[PDB]
Amino acid sequence: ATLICGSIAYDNIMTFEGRFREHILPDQVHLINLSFLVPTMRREFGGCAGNIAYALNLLGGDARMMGTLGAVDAQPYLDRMDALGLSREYVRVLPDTYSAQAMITTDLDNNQITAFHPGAMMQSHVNHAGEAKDIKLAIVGPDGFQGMVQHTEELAQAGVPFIFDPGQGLPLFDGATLRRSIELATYIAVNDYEAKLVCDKTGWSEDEIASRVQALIITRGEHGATIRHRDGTEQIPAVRAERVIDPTGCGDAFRGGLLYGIEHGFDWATAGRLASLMGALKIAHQGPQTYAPTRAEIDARFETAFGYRPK
Amino acid sequence: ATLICGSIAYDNIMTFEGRFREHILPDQVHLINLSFLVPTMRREFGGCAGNIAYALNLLGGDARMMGTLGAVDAQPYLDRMDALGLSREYVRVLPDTYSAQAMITTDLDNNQITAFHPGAMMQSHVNHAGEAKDIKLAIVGPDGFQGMVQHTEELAQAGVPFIFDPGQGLPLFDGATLRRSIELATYIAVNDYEAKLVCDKTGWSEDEIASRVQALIITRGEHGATIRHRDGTEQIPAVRAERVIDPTGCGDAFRGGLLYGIEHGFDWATAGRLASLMGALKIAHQGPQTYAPTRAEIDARFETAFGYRPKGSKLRSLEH
Ligand SMILES: Nc1ncnc2c1ncn2[C@@H]1O[C@H](COP(=O)(O)OP(=O)(O)O)[C@@H](O)[C@H]1O
Ligand SMILES: Nc1ncnc2c1ncn2[C@@H]1O[C@H](COP(=O)(O)OP(=O)(O)O)[C@@H](O)[C@H]1O
Ligand SMILES: NC(=O)c1ncn([C@@H]2O[C@H](CO)[C@@H](O)[C@H]2O)c1O
Ligand SMILES: NC(=O)c1ncn([C@@H]2O[C@H](CO)[C@@H](O)[C@H]2O)c1O
Ligand code: NA
Ligand code: NA
Repeated sequence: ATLICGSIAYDNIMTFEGRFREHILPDQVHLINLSFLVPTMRREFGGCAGNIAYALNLLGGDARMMGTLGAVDAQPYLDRMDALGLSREYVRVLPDTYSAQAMITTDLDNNQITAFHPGAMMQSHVNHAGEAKDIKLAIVGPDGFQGMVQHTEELAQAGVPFIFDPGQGLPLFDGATLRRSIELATYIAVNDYEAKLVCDKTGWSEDEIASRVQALIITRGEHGATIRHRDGTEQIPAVRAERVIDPTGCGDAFRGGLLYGIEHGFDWATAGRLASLMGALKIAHQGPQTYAPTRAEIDARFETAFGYRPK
Repeated sequence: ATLICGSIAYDNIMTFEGRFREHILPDQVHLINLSFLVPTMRREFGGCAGNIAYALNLLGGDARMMGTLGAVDAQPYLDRMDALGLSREYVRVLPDTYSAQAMITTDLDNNQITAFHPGAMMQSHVNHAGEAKDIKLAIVGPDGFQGMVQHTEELAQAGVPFIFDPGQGLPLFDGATLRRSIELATYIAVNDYEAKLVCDKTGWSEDEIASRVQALIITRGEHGATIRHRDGTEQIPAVRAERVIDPTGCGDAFRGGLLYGIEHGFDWATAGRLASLMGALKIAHQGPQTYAPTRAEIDARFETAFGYRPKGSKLRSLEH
């Protein structure tokens, strides 16, 4: 199975149908004022572990989410996991606690400015990755700080290959803790903005990071992604989206495709392309888990986009 | 009585403790990513009409809010208006509807990115400003677009002097409706970002806008403001804030002080300084309306900041 460690959250996403870049005026005192009209609030199922597991499950992989929810309002998510066939083995529900909630203000370029209400996520460390069983691959995504570090240490001690995915949790790390996490990790995945923040906080160049992992995966929105190794790089093209509606969750859809490819022994070019396709499927729908292709549809779309079938 | 036309809303304010300028990376495909901790969601009383009226009410003015609320969740705001002595005369409540809700992300530089769910605000044009009685002064601020345009037409035709504050409503305007609104307006009040957008959309220079109103007022955050009128330009200083907690609503607090000064025949220098003071008292507290200086405290702080007592002139004051 693949262990997916990270936040499990309800999202309130406000997507500007536009680009904040077109609205910044650095020569004025105020850089940006923008008010945009949105529809009625829809609470979405989200969280990085929710999102990555949803994607891996769409592909037919065996996704085991490890994260904490709050008993006050966990039930709709637990019912959804059961409906989707997502194991709740490592989903811990904490009495008298609220689930994490994200208020995400964003645009069509995935410039997410998020106000996060952590709730139960603050106690995510009560789950220990070292207590999970029969795990062949893992990811450690944004979560409570203690939990992220503890998951990294326990997976490394067991020798389980894992992607370190610090994402929104990057502020929680200092240089020394970030360096150690990258030394421990088998792979690191970040978007291009976060990759710059990781280089600044560690002091390492991208080449130096690539000397300390099997792969440094940097996603670049509409421009695709790069997969960097100590001895070469794969450029992964984007798939043209059917429509660009909401990029929130694109990286997590991408990580679920990547995880499936690594588990199934795809080469990096092919694992990266599957990941890219999942990101393009996601962006065509509002909310991180609204896209719902069947496995047959994903296979067809991969052939259409890339001119071959994986293996 | 001063008619305050604009949104009436509940605000959810998410304060980034920093400056967006320090986190923009234009060379990346993602310009900015932030994720910051916030406490439990708490709705604050907001909307431009609520904020401006609250400021005018703190000064002892007679503020008449004109706007729409939704019955499902209007009651806390109605009860608050009653507690404060704000007339509900022109506050219309729509059945089976939610009130406007703003989800506002701020930084410390007073940058705002707001997702706005209009709710009852979509029907703001059901109130007609030209029908309000014995109004001596008005402001038209951000609101449902049809309401904003309608209020401007009606106030101009009734001959009521009014400030035009397109504010966050600017995206809804085109050049033609924006130029028309400015032609009709007695004064325009904007922050500098908005002032740039007005010049861009109208095709007018600040000079050209200034020629079509009695005063063009441009606020510049902690740098203060300018008031351009017939005879000159007032450079209005900021008042040093006791602390900076939340800039949301600083321009509205400023507009309340400006409206009080215009009503009472303050000179522009003095009306501007009162407005500037209200902006500073507001930023020291979370929410657009939680600052609650007594009227004596306002006068004492004006004296400390500026060295004189803020007074007006009956001859220059407004009558209905
Ligand atoms: N506009 C887009 N068109 C097509 N695919 C996209 C687009 N935006 C993102 N994707 C796919 O999703 C991946 C992850 O998106 P990105 O925005 O980099 O991630 P994150 O969500 O972590 O910021 C991209 O590498 C790309 O494959
Ligand atoms: N940091 C500050 N310190 C002191 N006064 C401030 C500060 N920020 C704003 N103000 C006062 O509030 C007024 C309006 O703020 P501004 O940010 O221009 O408006 P808006 O809220 O409309 O964007 C300023 O002209 C100033 O008088
Ligand atoms: N941990 C954090 O600070 C954080 N901020 C946003 N998120 C989640 O990030 C996902 C988007 O990639 C959303 O579903 C959110 O719930 C987070 O986990
Ligand atoms: N009309 C709009 O698009 C809009 N956007 C924000 N606001 C209000 O603007 C006030 C701050 O000036 C807040 O209290 C918000 O309710 C608005 O009225
Ligand atoms: Na490593
Ligand atoms: Na005019």
